[PDB]
Parts: sequence; C-alpha cells; structure tokens
Amino acid sequence: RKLCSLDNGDCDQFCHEEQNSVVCSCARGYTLADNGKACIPTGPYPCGKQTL
Amino acid sequence: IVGGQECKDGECPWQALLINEENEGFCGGTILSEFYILTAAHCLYQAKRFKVRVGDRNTEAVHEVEVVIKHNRFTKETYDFDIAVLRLKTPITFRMNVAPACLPERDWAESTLMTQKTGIVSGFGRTHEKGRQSTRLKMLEVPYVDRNSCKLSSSFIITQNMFCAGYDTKQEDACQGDSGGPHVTRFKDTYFVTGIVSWGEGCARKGKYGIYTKVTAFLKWIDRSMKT
Ligand SMILES: C[C@H](c1ccc(N2CC[C@H](NS(=O)(=O)/C=C/c3ccc(Cl)s3)C2=O)c(F)c1)N(C)C
Repeated sequence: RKLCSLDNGDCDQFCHEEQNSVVCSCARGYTLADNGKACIPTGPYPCGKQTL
Repeated sequence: IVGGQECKDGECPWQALLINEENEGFCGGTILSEFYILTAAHCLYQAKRFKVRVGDRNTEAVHEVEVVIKHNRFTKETYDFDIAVLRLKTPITFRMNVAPACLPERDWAESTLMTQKTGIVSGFGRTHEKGRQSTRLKMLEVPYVDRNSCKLSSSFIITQNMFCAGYDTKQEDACQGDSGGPHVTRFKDTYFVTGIVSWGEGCARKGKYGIYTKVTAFLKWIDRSMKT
C-alpha cells in the first residue's frame, strides 16, 4: 500500500495520484486547506455533514 | 425500512420524500443541492403529479418540481438506468435536518467508497413487507455485497449500473416506499451518495439482497443534468 492506497494519502476526501505523488481535493462547498490535505467547509451546511 | 433504527435529530439530513396529490409519500430522494434532488426513474410512474418534502423526520417544507430529468435508457423491464434528477421551483433552505449529501469524484468513489464494508440506506417506507408506510424516517447500515454472490442470489439480471447491499439472513432491508431514496457511504465523517434504492425481490427475504442504482456509473450524467 502506497500513495492513495495508504490511508487515502492522508487526504480528508478525494485522493488522486499524479506523477507518483498524492494530490488531495474536495467536494463542492469545501476548500482544500493550506496543508493540501484537509477540506474546510465554506459555509453552513456543507454537503455530507450531519446537522448535529 | 425493515429493521434498522430511527434517524435521530440531524442524522439523515439529505433525505427527501416524494409525496402525491393526497400528500402521501410514495418514494424517497436524495438532496444534492438547493435546487436538485436525485431519485429513481421508476418512481416517476407511481404518481401523475408530485411534490418533494424535506426536513420532516416525523410525517405527523414542500417544494414543487420545475423540471423532471429522467434517464432516457430506463426500461421498466430490467430497471437498468433507474435514475432521475429533479430541479425544484424554489431552492431548499438548509437547516437542521436539511442538507445535501456529497457527490464524490468517480474513480475515488469506486476505489474508496464502494470498497468500504457498508453504506447506509434510509427512508419512510414499510417496516414489514406487509405494512403501512413509516411515519418516522428510518436508517439501516447495509454491507456491500460481492458482485458474484449478488448475481448468484438473483432471479434477475444485475447490470453494471446496479449493485447489491444488505444481509443474506439477518432480516433487515429497504422496502416499499423507500425506492428512489439515498444509499450513502461515510468516509471520515462525510457522507457521499453512492446509490439509489431501486428494487428487491420482496423485503428482507432470505437469500436475497437489496438492489441499488450505482451512482458512480452516472456521475457525469448527474453533473450534466444539474446544469440544464
Ligand atoms: C428487475 C425488476 C424488478 C424486480 C423486482 C421488483 N420488486 C418486486 C417487489 C419489490 N417491491 S418493493 O417491495 O416495493 C421494493 C423493495 C426493495 C427491497 C430492497 C430494495 Cl433496495 S427495494 C420490487 O422492487 C421490481 F420492482 C422490479 N424487473 C423484474 C421489473
């Protein structure tokens, strides 16, 4: 297990492998954090989150 | 939903309910955005006119539909391509119990979501094969089923646009009235749409599974439908 196969490449959401390295990305309504791995909601009620 | 548990406050906020003229729910749907609902093509034959209800966990806001986009390849015979997108007349206001599920990117969904052990199905359908619709929204964790086991268990052809989920012996399944509703998969506390409740040979029948429309097979179709 390497890259996206290893714990999803440390990405919160989408993981892709480009040129032998991990590239993370996020669903609409999220912005990729500065660390290039976390996904930050842009608003209230981002997709896929329970409203708890 | 046969078996499973009641959806508690805020747990299934992407659930939508299609209701006929007589305000009775007959199918589910999944909220995709403020204007768009995902549902099953076959649901579109169960009522002449219908509206979409969101937010109510206990049947005891309503949105009219502007455009119905039905997959042109749907066939009543095989239930292949059992998918439709609805554009509402007015946008949904997100709030407690009302929020969209995420659409995943296709390859990632196939390698990361469809390979998880389970997904979650929800709806206001019957709680027993013979029964009245549930007044409470229910949810049920359902294991993904191996494609070969799936085809072996089935009296009908399972196409590549479909997948199986559920239990072989344990008596828990989606049921009548749940069709068109969400199958979602959790990944790091985010829920992605992965299926549409489509069909089953009865509810929770021994040696049978629930059959779902594979959303990954239609991601581009969905994206295009939400632009026009
Ligand atoms: C493959 C397709 C087909 C097979 C079986 C069915 N049936 C027969 C009964 C069943 N109706 S139902 O109880 O409202 C649906 C139950 C479900 C159980 C699990 C699901 Cl996922 S959906 C159902 O969907 C069907 F509607 C369609 N063809 C034969 C029309």
